[PDB]
Amino acid sequence: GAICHPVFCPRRYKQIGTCGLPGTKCCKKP
Repeated sequence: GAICHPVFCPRRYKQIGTCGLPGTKCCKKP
């Protein structure tokens, strides 16, 4: 697993447990 609970393409990482929508407009490096 690369993110907590992704639904699109969040740039954030599992190592901090983002568990949300940190930047739907970004989509850069999921």
